[PDB]
Amino acid sequence: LRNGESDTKRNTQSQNEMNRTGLTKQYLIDNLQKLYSMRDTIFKTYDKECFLHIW
Amino acid sequence: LRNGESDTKRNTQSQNEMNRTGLTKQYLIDNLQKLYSMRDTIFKTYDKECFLHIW
Repeated sequence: LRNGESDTKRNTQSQNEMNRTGLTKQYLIDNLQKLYSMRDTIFKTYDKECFLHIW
Repeated sequence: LRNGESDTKRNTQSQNEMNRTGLTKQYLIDNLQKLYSMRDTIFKTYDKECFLHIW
């Protein structure tokens, strides 16, 4: 006559960490056309208000 | 004559936790044009409702 007994305890602890980055640049001609007058638009507001307008 | 018996009890308790964080930064040239009148229109409503409009 043979008897027995068993017992187990498995305990796992884990940690993860993921750092994903990216950078996508799209070149379109439509952006160059809109680029043209960004700087010039600054001084249209200066000229309209601050300066004289008759020769 | 051989007789056998066998028992087993398992009990697994698990816990997860997942924290995600993202920051997608988009550069559109259109959003730069809309920057212009953002501060100026603050003082166009001041002018119309508080100051004299005749010289």
